[PDB]
Amino acid sequence: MTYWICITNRENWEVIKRHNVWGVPKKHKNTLSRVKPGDKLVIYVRQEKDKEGNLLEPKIVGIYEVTSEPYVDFSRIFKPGGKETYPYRVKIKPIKIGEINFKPLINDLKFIKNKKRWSMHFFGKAMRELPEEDYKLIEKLLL
Repeated sequence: MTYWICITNRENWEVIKRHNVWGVPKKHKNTLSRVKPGDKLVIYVRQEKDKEGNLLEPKIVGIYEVTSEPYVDFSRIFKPGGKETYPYRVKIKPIKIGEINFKPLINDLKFIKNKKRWSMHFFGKAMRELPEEDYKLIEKLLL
């Protein structure tokens, strides 16, 4: 199987949790075409800020397992000035739900070569593969 880290935000994480669906835009459809049942997904929410202006640092909020083959569905379950529906999807099921800050893990993460400019490894990506080592590290801290 393959391990993945999916990049979303807090508003969408709620939808993901309620609908058991992971979706991506057309640009990233090729990456999704590689996803298979049994693959594991690490859910990551990017850095944001509440309505009061306070900074909400990035963090991992859960681990899911893929249960379906990739398919297309334009239903409007997600929330984006744009109207992205994230039509390319795979069904999923939760394995573990809990949050841990992401930054403290940067140094120990293999897939992150450039620690100073780690954003480089997330830039313009919906999801990316995770070496097994990285997954296990995250799985433990999330048990």
